[PDB]
This record gives sequence, structure tokens and C-alpha cells, in this order.
Amino acid sequence: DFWPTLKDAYEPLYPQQLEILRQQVVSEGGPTATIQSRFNYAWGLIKSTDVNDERLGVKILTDIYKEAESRRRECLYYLTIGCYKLGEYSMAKRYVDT
Amino acid sequence: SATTFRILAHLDEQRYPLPEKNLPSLFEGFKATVSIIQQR
Repeated sequence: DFWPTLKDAYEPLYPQQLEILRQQVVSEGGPTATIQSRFNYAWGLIKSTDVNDERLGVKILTDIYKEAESRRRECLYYLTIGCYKLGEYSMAKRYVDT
Repeated sequence: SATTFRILAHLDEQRYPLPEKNLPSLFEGFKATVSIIQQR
């Protein structure tokens, strides 16, 4: 249960680091890439300062949640942090409730 | 907009419900990967 804090989610990566995580995703097949590599990219996106990156990061996490039953619990937590950052408190409330 | 985000990231919690004590978190792997990226 080694989970992220609010603090981590608010510090961005360099553009070239995020690009590496992106490139790894594309390499493995994009939306069909491994769960680990998709998450790594989704988190980097959530850390980004760009609201649209953050939204995409949250969308990818939702996709993980859907696909992987064994990942739902931890993803609800990740989803809560990402929705919080975006001001999407109704979503964040609902998720952390479940 | 953000209405498009809300559509694409919509989560039917009833449809995708929650249900393992030996499964490393995804975040652990993120943190290791960002560490190794710092060298490359």
C-alpha cells in the first residue's frame, strides 16, 4: 500500500522525462501497453501543471481501474488525488467514499 | 472543454465494483522508474 501523497502529485517532471514515459507507452502498444507503463505515464501526466495533461492522466487511470479488477482499490486512491488536483471534488468525494 | 473529460473518464461504480497482500503498488514502480530515468 505504498501510495502517493498530495505533495508528490504537485511537483512536475521535466518535459523529456515525461516524454520517455510516453515513449515507453507507445512502444508497448499505447492503450494496450502494460498496466505498469500506462500508470507511470498517467501519474507523470497528473503531476504536470497542464490541466489537460492532468485530465488525460485521470482518464488513463480510469481505464486501468476498469480493465484491472486487482488494481481497483489502489486506483480509487490515485483517482481521488488526481480529481482533487483538478478541482473535481464531487468525483474525489465519491471515490474516496468507496 | 471539461465536459469531454467527464464523458471519457466517467466511472460506473456499480458496473465496475471493488472486490491480495502480495501485490506491489503501481506507485512503487513509478518511483523506481523515475529514479533510474535520472541516470539513463
